[PDB]
Amino acid sequence: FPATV
Amino acid sequence: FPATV
Amino acid sequence: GAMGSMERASLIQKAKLAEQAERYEDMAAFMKGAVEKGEELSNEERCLLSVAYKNVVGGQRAAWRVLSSIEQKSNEEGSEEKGPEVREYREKVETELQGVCDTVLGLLDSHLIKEAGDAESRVFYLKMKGDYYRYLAEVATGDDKKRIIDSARSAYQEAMDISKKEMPPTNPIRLGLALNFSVFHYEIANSPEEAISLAKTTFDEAMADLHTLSEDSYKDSTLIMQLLRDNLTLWT
Amino acid sequence: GAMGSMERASLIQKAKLAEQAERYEDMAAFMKGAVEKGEELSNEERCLLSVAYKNVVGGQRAAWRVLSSIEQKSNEEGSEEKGPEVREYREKVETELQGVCDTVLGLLDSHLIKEAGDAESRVFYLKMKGDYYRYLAEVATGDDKKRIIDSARSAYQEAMDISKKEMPPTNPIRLGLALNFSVFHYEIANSPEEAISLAKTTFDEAMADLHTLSEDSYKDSTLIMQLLRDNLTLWT
Ligand SMILES: *SCCN(C)[C@H](O)C(C)(C)Oc1ccc(Cl)cc1
Ligand SMILES: *SCCN(C)[C@H](O)C(C)(C)Oc1ccc(Cl)cc1
Ligand SMILES: [Mg+2]
Ligand SMILES: [Mg+2]
Ligand SMILES: [Mg+2]
Ligand SMILES: [Mg+2]
Ligand SMILES: [Mg+2]
Ligand SMILES: [Mg+2]
Repeated sequence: FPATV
Repeated sequence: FPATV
Repeated sequence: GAMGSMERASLIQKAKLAEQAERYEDMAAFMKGAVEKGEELSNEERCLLSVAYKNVVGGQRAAWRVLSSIEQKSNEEGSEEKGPEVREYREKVETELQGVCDTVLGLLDSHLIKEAGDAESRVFYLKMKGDYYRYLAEVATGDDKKRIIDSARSAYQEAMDISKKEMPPTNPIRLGLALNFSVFHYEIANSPEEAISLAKTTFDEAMADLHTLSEDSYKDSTLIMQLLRDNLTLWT
Repeated sequence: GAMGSMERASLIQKAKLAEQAERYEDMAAFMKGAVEKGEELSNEERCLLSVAYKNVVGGQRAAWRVLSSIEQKSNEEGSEEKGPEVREYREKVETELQGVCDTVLGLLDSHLIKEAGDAESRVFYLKMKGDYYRYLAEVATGDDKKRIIDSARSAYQEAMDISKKEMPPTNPIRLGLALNFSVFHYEIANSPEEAISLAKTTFDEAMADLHTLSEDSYKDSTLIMQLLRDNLTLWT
């Protein structure tokens, strides 16, 4: 999965 | 901590 | 609410203790109680709120993906009928996830967003609103799925418009919003070119503003820039 | 019970799904429902029960230790009075932990142990009874603390007596019982010499029986022997 904050 | 199972 | 009888400061204190103990369900319940006191949140308290629910819903999403994968495998050619149990349990986890998202969206709507006037708070809450509609969109399949996706898009877009007007391009909240909106484009809206364009333009504009920053601000901004770069590398 | 309407086999199926999703609270609730169907458990189902609650109470113990350490620091010389919040939250976690231990002990008492006739099931359940009284002993401070410790000791001792009579010294359940009873001696009963003696004698007697085992049994037994060795190295 791609990075999210 | 020591190991327990 | 079960936290109605606890002091606001005690709820904040216990949210920090729960984070230290990695008890994120407790942390979220304490922060929900703090929000429901009706006073605006500080920068630090907004972070506590975001961290608590990000960890709770993150665990639910991880579990939902495990179960969805098992469910998809069970419905492929040659699989043995195992009964309704996989779908039931995936639905149970999905319903609990939706419940958490609805709770967070309810806090934002009653009444965090309407009282947030400063750019740093308003953009933070609108980013959160985009995030939790995005999590609803990840599991959505019914008549309102397109409306859920557009609710996420609309919240992210209002946050972007404010952030571009009111924040420097290195502001970590602006950067984190752009990171997540880019992921929304890639994973939810089937718009990989928009995802890549937004991540690249965000990264380049922040790069050109780094020279204005202290060492500590530089560390904060470059941390999220690296996440933009990681996604670009994954996507190109 | 909320699981009374679900099929036993469906509860077992969902416990396995919950383990795959690392949803150990769900796993324990499903296995509690399975036990309450009233039928005896298979070897595999006993493992599911043990894994589920071991993970739930393990997380609670980890959190309790974090909070207890914060609490102890707050009551040392020169610390600033922070109010009742740390103690309150440590007590909240402690009460939830005790609740889980009481639930497990209740399943063992009603009626897993009394129906367990084979050595492999009876020793397994009595080891569990010792374990969950041990977890109660870790947080105990009142009039019944010595009785809690003796309840753990008594359950472990009955399990040891059966295991030495009815199981080979390499049996993984016998080994895991001895491992945990040794930890009970060291950490709960203030008997480090008994802890070390039991761990060493258990290890040596298993070593001498390895030659009787298949490759797969050898792997199972040596795995727990290494845990005995790790503790001995920590303690000597
Ligand atoms: S606000 C929660 C604490 N922040 C500082 C995070 O831990 C990290 C990931 C380091 O930074 C950000 C989180 C969220 C946003 Cl919108 C921006 C930065
Ligand atoms: S019964 C739960 C599954 N077992 C096989 C465990 O995963 C390990 C730790 C490998 O082995 C034992 C657990 C408990 C006991 Cl009493 C003995 C071995
Ligand atoms: Mg007050
Ligand atoms: Mg559904
Ligand atoms: Mg543009
Ligand atoms: Mg039936
Ligand atoms: Mg107490
Ligand atoms: Mg002896």
